[PDB]
Amino acid sequence: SYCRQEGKDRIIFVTKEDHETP
Amino acid sequence: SYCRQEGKDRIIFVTKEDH
Amino acid sequence: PSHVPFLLIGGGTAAFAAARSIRARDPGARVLIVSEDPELPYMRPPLSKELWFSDDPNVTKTLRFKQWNGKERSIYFQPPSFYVSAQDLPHIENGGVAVLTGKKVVQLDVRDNMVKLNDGSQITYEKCLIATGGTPRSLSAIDRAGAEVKSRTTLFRKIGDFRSLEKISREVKSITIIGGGFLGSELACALGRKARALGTEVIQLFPEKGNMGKILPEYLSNWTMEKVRREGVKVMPNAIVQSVGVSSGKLLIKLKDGRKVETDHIVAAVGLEPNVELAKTGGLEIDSDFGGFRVNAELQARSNIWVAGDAACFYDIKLGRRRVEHHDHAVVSGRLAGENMTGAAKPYWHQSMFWSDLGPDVGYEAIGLVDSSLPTVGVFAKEDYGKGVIFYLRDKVVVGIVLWNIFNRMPIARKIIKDGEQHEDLNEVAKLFNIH
Amino acid sequence: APSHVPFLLIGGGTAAFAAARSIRARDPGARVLIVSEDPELPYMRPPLSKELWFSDDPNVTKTLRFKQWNGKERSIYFQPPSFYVSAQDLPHIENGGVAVLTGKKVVQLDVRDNMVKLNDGSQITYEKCLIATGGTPRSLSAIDRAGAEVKSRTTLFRKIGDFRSLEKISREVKSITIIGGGFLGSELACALGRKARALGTEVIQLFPEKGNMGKILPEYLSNWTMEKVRREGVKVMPNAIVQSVGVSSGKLLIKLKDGRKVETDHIVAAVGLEPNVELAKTGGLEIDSDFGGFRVNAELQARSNIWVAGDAACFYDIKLGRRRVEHHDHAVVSGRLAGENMTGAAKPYWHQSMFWSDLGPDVGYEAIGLVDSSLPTVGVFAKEDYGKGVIFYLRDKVVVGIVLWNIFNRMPIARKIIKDGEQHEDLNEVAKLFNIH
Ligand SMILES: Cc1cc2nc3c(=O)[nH]c(=O)nc-3n(C[C@H](O)[C@H](O)[C@H](O)COP(=O)(O)OP(=O)(O)OC[C@H]3O[C@@H](n4cnc5c(N)ncnc54)[C@H](O)[C@@H]3O)c2cc1C
Ligand SMILES: Cc1cc2nc3c(=O)[nH]c(=O)nc-3n(C[C@H](O)[C@H](O)[C@H](O)COP(=O)(O)OP(=O)(O)OC[C@H]3O[C@@H](n4cnc5c(N)ncnc54)[C@H](O)[C@@H]3O)c2cc1C
Ligand SMILES: NC(=O)c1ccc[n+]([C@@H]2O[C@H](COP(=O)([O-])OP(=O)(O)OC[C@H]3O[C@@H](n4cnc5c(N)ncnc54)[C@H](O)[C@@H]3O)[C@@H](O)[C@H]2O)c1
Ligand SMILES: NC(=O)c1ccc[n+]([C@@H]2O[C@H](COP(=O)([O-])OP(=O)(O)OC[C@H]3O[C@@H](n4cnc5c(N)ncnc54)[C@H](O)[C@@H]3O)[C@@H](O)[C@H]2O)c1
Repeated sequence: SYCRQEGKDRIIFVTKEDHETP
Repeated sequence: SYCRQEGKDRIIFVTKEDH
Repeated sequence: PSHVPFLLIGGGTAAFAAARSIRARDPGARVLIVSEDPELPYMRPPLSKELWFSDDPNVTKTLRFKQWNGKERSIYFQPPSFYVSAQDLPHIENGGVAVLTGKKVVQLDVRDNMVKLNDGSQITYEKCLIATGGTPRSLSAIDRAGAEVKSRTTLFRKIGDFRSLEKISREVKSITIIGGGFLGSELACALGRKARALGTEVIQLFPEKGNMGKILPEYLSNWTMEKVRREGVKVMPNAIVQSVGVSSGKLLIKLKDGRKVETDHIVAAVGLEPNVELAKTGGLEIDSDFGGFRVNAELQARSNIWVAGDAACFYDIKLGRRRVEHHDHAVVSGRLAGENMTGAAKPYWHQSMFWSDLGPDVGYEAIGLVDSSLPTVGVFAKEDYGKGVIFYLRDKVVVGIVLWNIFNRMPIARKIIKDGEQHEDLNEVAKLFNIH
Repeated sequence: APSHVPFLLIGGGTAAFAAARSIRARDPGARVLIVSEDPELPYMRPPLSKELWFSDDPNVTKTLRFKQWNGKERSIYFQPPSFYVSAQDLPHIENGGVAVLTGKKVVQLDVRDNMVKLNDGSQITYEKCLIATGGTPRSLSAIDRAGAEVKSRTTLFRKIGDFRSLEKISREVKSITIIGGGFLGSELACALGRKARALGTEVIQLFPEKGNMGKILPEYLSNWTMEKVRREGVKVMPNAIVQSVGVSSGKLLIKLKDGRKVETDHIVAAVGLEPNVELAKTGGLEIDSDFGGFRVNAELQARSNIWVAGDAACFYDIKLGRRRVEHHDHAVVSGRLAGENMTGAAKPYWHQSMFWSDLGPDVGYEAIGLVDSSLPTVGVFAKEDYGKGVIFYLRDKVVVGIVLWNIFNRMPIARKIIKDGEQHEDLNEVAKLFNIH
C-alpha cells in the first residue's frame, strides 16, 4: 500500500488484505 | 458658464441666465 | 389556462419531478407545465447513452430502451394518458398535471403573478416554478461562420437533435464533437460504438487535457480519455477552434495550434447557458459567479417563485452556493421545490448525485462538490485506476465523493458527506467502502 | 423570557424599531418581542454625532434631549419606556404590544425548529423572525497591537455610553484625534472642533483618503469639504495611514507610515462598520461575499420565516442591483419593508432611501441612490466656489445617484429622476429642474 502526491491530488493504493487489516 | 473635465468628473458652472 | 394554482415554466426533468412532488403532498393539486418544445416531458440521459445501444431498428420511432433489469421503458416520464388536457385542467376531478406544448413564456411579471406566452396569452399563477433548463452554447467560430457551416452543425439537447444526429451517423462518414464535457464524452462513446458497427469515423476535441477535466482529477481524466479512445473514438485534447469553413464540400475546422480537422458534421457540446431571459423582465437577480437564477437554500427566488433544475443557483448549507446541471439533481431540486411550493420550508439537505457510463470499463457515481479545482484524495483498489473512491476536500472536510467503478456504495458516501468530520487520514474512511 | 412569541426581532435599533412599528401598524394585536443585547431602549444614532454636541443645555449628557429643526425638542429615544411592555405580560396583554429584552444577546439561532437561545440559556420559539443586529465599529489593527493602555484611551463611537465618555474626555483632555474621514469621523471632527473653539483645545482628524468623504463625493468636492472642515476648527491630516500607536510621556502618539507623528490625549476610531453576522454560522444563513451582512432577496427575505433589515442586510434592488446601505433612513425604510413582508405583504425594495450630512454651517447635503465616488460624476454648480449645485452619478448614461449640494426640498426631483431611467444625454437640462438659483 504505497502513496503518491501530485500537486493538490494524492492517490493511495491499497491491497485487499491491507484493506481487511484493522 | 463653462464645462470642465477631470477624468471621469465633469464640472459645469452655470449662471442665473442659464436657468 | 387563464389562471393556474401551480405553474412550471420549463417542461423537463425538474418540472416533472416538481409536479409529481406537488401531487404527492397535495392531492387534487392543479399543475400546469408550459413547455416550448412540442414533446411531452422526457428524460434526457437515454438520448446520449441508452437509445444508441438499443438493439431495435425502430428505436427512432419507439424511443424505448432497456434498463438494468432488462425491462423496456420509454424515455417519456409518463405516457400521454397520464397528462390531462390544459383546457380541462381547472375542471378535472382530483387535479392533475397538464402540459402546454409549443408555448414559450416570454414575459414574466413577478409583481402580478403573471406570465405572457409568445402567442400573447397571459397566465396568472399562485405558486410558480422556473423549471427552465438551458440551451447548448455555440462556438464563436461556428457563429461567425457562414450559413452552410451552421446548416451542418447540431446542438444536441432534445429528441429532434437525437434523431438528426442518428440519421447523419447512418448517412455520413465523419462526425466531429466539439467539447470534452459530459455530453461530449457520452456522445463520443455512442458514436464510436456506431462507427465500429459501421466503419465510419468519429472525432472529439476539447481545450482541456482530458475528458471531464472540470470534474475529475488530471490522472483520472487522462485514464477516462484513454478509455474513450479505446471506445473507437479519435480524441484530440488541447484543441482551441479558431475558425470553421466549408472546404471541398465538407467542413474544415481550423484549430489555434494549426492542425486541421476534415469532417462532414459537427456536434457542438460546449456547455450549457441557463435560460435566464425571464429574469430581465421579472427583475430577478442573476448570479454573477455561477449563472442562472439566484435562489436561497429553499430554492426560492421571490415570495411565490421557486427555481429548480439547471437554471437554479442555490445555497446548500453544507457546501455553499451551487448550480448543478444534472438529471438526478434536477429530480431532487424538483422534489424539494414542489415540497416548498406545497407549503414546506425544507432546505437543500438530501445531496443529489450523478452517474456517467463512458463505455463498459468506465462507470462512476459522484455526490457533493465534485470540482477539479478542489484538492482530492483518491484510494484505489490494488497507473491502473480500475476500482476505488475519490474524496474532494475543502478544508480537511469531505465535500464531494466520486465512487469509481463501485456500486451499491452510495449510502456510505452520503453518510460521509452528511457529517462535517475533519478526517485525519482518509484510508480509514475509504475502508468503509469494500472496494476490493 | 417568554417561551413562544409570534414576531421576534433580534437586536434593538432603528431597523428593529421601524419593523416593530410597521408590524404593529398593519397587524394590530401582534406580539412583537425585541431582543436587544444593550440595556438601552431603542434610540436613534444621528443625534449622538450631530445634535447632542451643539446643545446649549449643560446637562445634555444626562437627559439626552435635543432640539430639531423646528421649535419642538425631543429625546434621543424613539419612544418613552411607557410605550414598551414587559416581556412577561406580552403573551397576555390584549391587542398585543412591543417588548424589549434589554441586556440579552441571541447567541444561537435554529431555523428548522424556529428557535433562538439567549446568553442566559433561555430559549424562545418564534413564528416570524427579523435579524436587525446592525453592525459594530471596526477597530484599527495598530490599536489592537498597541496594548492595553492605548485601548483604554481609544474610543469606538457607536453607543450612548460612547457619547458620554467622549464628551467627558473632550471636557477634560486637550487634544483629541479622530481616525477616519468617513461620515462619523467628519461629523465628530466638526463637533469637537466647535467644542474646542468654545474652549480653546486641539482637535485633529486624519484619514488615508485625499479629503473628507472621499468614498462618497468626487475629488474636487472632497477637497472643498476638507477645506470647510479645516476652517471649522479641525487640523485635518489627509493621506495619513496609521502604522503604530504607543503611549509616550503619558500621552498617545500616533505614528504614520509617511513619517508624521501626532501627539494626542485621546483617540476616536471611526474606521467603518462590521456587520453583526454571528447568528449566520449557527443558523446556516448565507453571508454576502462582496458586500457583507446577511444575503437577502429583493424582499429582504433570507429563509422561509427569517428577514434581515438595516446595516446587516445585503439586499437586491431591482433598479440598482445588490446593495448594503448603512444609514439611518435606510434602516427605517428597510425595517418598515421587512415588517411589511413579515406580515404577508410581499413587496421588494422600491422606495429609494436617502441620507444627509451637515459638516458645518457651509456644508450640508443630501444623497439618494448609488452615491459612490468611483462612479462617473457630472456636477452642475451655481455661477472654485462649490457652494450650491447638484451632482449626478451615472453607470453608463442613466442617473443612479444624485447628491443635492446645499440645495433643500429638491429630493422629489432627484427621486423622480432616479426612478425612471431615461438615459440622459445632456445633463444641463436635467439639472435645470433643480432650481439651483
Ligand atoms: C443528451 C443528454 C444526456 C444527459 N445525460 C445525463 C446523464 O447521463 N446523467 C445526468 O445526471 N444528467 C444528464 N443530463 C443532464 C440532465 O438531463 C439535465 O440536467 C436535466 O434534464 C435538467 O432538467 P431541467 O428541468 O432543469 O431542464 P431541461 O431538462 O433542459 O428542461 C427545460 C425545458 O424548458 C423549456 N423552456 C426553456 N425556457 C422556456 C421558456 N421560457 N418557456 C417555456 N419553456 C421553456 C426547454 O425548451 C426545455 O423543454 C443529460 C442531458 C442531455 C441533454
Ligand atoms: C453616531 C452615529 C451617527 C449617525 N448619524 C447618522 C446620520 O446623521 N444619518 C444617517 O443616515 N445615518 C447615521 N448613522 C447611521 C445609522 O444611524 C445606522 O446605520 C442605523 O441606525 C442602523 O440601524 P440598525 O437598526 O440596522 O442597527 P443598530 O442601530 O446598530 O442596532 C443594532 C442593535 O442590535 C444589537 N445586537 C447586535 N447583535 C445582537 C445580537 N446577537 N443579539 C441581540 N442584539 C444584538 C446591538 O447591540 C444594537 O442594539 C449614524 C450612526 C452612528 C453610530
Ligand atoms: N453524465 C452526465 O451527467 C451528463 C451527460 C450528458 C450531459 N450532461 C449535461 O448536459 C449539459 C451539456 O454538457 P456539455 O458537455 O455540453 O457541457 P459541460 O458543462 O459538461 O462541459 C463543457 C465542455 O465544453 C467545452 N467548451 C466550452 N467552451 C468551448 C469552446 N469555446 N471550444 C471548445 N470547447 C469548449 C469545455 O471544454 C467542456 O468540455 C451539461 O449540463 C451536463 O451536465 C450530463
Ligand atoms: N451622515 C450619515 O449618513 C452618517 C453619519 C455618521 C455615521 N454614519 C454611519 O456610521 C458608521 C460609521 O462611520 P465610519 O465613518 O466609521 O464608516 P464609513 O463607512 O462612513 O467610512 C469609513 C471611514 O473609515 C476609514 N478607514 C477605513 N479603514 C481604515 C483604516 N484601516 N485606517 C484608517 N481609516 C480607515 C475610511 O477611510 C473612511 O474614512 C457607518 O455605517 C456610517 O454610514 C452615517
